[PDB]
Amino acid sequence: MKKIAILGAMEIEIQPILQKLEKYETVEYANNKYYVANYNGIELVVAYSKIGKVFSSLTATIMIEHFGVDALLFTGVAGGLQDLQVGDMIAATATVQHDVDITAFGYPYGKIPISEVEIATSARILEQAKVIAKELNLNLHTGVIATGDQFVHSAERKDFVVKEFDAKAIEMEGASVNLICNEMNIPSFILRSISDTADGDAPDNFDEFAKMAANRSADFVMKLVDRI
Amino acid sequence: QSMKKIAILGAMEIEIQPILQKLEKYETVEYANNKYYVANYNGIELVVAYSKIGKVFSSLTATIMIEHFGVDALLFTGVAGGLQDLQVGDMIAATATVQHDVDITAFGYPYGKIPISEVEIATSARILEQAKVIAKELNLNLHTGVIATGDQFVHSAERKDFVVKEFDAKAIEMEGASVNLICNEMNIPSFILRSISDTADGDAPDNFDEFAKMAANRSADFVMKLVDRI
Ligand SMILES: Nc1ncnc2[nH]cnc12
Ligand SMILES: Nc1ncnc2[nH]cnc12
Ligand code: NA
Ligand code: NA
Repeated sequence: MKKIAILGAMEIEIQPILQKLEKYETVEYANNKYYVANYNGIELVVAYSKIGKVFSSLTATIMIEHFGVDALLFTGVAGGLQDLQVGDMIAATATVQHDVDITAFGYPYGKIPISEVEIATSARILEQAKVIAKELNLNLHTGVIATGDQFVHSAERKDFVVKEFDAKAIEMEGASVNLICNEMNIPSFILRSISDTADGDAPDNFDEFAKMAANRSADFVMKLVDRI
Repeated sequence: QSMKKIAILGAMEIEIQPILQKLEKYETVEYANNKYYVANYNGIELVVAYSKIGKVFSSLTATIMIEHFGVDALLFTGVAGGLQDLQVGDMIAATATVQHDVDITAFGYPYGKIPISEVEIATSARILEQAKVIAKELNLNLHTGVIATGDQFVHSAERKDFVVKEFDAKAIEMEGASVNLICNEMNIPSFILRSISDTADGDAPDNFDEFAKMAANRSADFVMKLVDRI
């Protein structure tokens, strides 16, 4: 793993990464910018995808196919489900697409034919992240992260996702990014810090907490790069 | 490179079976957990695949066709639910696409809007005009209009009504807008063709089961007529 992608969805999710690097090259490609740097020995490729499943799919694919990365670390913010609250940070054990619905043909919610409802992340990277978290005296939650192309802000939708998928966080890119990595046989790590709890207060809470959460994730991802 | 390279993309095996049947002979390339079929046809190198259903798989497959296989243009062939005046058996090429299931309205954005992008993404005007000319030459009825995409198989009047009211879409499906957006981002001419298998209401599952292969065959036949006249 000499080339690693660091991916967020929004500019606020990668600004702290670039700030830490200080100097980097900028490559224009696929109607986006990709930032390249030699960071204490590994080549980092950094970008924000733009929001949602399609843009994050594109950007992850380009990082792997065009830039040739060996692994991909996703860093960003999410809504908390169940016991996940503002102040917490979670790495996915697996991802699901909560908005996939082909139940008309007798598939479960979340299931695309020829694929699976849950797609695992890298066990090896996840276990390293857990070791590092304990070293740093920080609590790293782990669990299923759910993804859809909606910003979720209702108890009704939250309860559906929890009941159907047993998810611990909700966001708009993790499952798409993780599935691209799965299909291309690239180790993935999906890290989210909690900005809101995906209920009726979520938009205001996001406005209050998203930058804090973005910085929390970016800080940990760079600690992981320092040791990976 | 001497030959244009064109991608022919469907979502399901049935959507590309008729394409492969017309080639008879092709190379099979395993990549990105899928199969890509490569053949020369009418002096053009065709790269043919089915993506698997939905926005993520179709985004991956289109990106791989462009980035890995180097295609110059992408023609999507498949089936869809008809909205408004569209009926089972009709064919429709998209003028533009929308993602009907995108919802960031919590922050004041319109339905379908991703920040930094646009609600409606155009397809290639040049390819669409060529298709309309060919349909006229062949005395075929080809509709055009906005096609809406989401990661749900739609089978309710309530959802149809929302999509029509919000987006003025004429068809609904699970890959067109994702494929078209990838093409837009990579500056690749796109053509999105759908034939109608159902009308996206409570009868849609049964109608799809009866008519999906018929519709797939119409779209594949027309896409190859288009390729014949490049
Ligand atoms: N409630 C929410 N829904 C979707 N994506 C999010 N990202 C942060 N909070 C979110
Ligand atoms: N009703 C429908 N919804 C989504 N995709 C389709 N493809 C064919 N019919 C469809
Ligand atoms: Na540095
Ligand atoms: Na907690």
